[PDB]
Amino acid sequence: IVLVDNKCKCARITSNIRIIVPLNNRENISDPTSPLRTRFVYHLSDLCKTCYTYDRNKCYTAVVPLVYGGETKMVETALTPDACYH
Amino acid sequence: SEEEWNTGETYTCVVAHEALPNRVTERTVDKSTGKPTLYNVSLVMSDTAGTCY
Amino acid sequence: SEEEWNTGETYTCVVAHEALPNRVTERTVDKSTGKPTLYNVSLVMSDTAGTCY
Repeated sequence: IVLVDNKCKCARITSNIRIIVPLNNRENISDPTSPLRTRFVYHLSDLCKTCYTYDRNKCYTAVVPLVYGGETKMVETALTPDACYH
Repeated sequence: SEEEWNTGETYTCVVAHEALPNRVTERTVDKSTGKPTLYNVSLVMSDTAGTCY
Repeated sequence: SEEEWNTGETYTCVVAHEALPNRVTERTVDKSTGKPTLYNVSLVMSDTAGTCY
């Protein structure tokens, strides 16, 4: 019965049409250092073939620099460590 | 029969053509496919969810 | 100063703790994400019904 259950945009169409549109998220998902894209588009045709949310099973990541005593070093950090693994 | 169409009964059409990559294509239709008059659209704003709420 | 944050600078805070699995984590916030005084949502739902529903 559930025609489409895209978790990228949380669009579920039971044939009901449910779409959650979280406001807090940066334009670019690759890094947080990007404008805040408030616009949201939900093309049903395209969706039935640039994500906004994050899947529960998906654990994104981005590389960031760190400097303590020596030289700047790049280390990976997960945007949702709870999903990855008080 | 009209009733049989009402239930859908997994009606499908198979078309075979040489031009097709596999020479087999299946299609199906149902009441939902044509034009659902109702639209129980529910756009949840969800100020803050981040993930699938 | 009251110029970078007012400009909209996206600041980020990183921290490394032993107990953390990845041993490193971070958060971030900019002027807008810092308690948005007002939203500007302009979502558009093109082709509300077609093919899919």
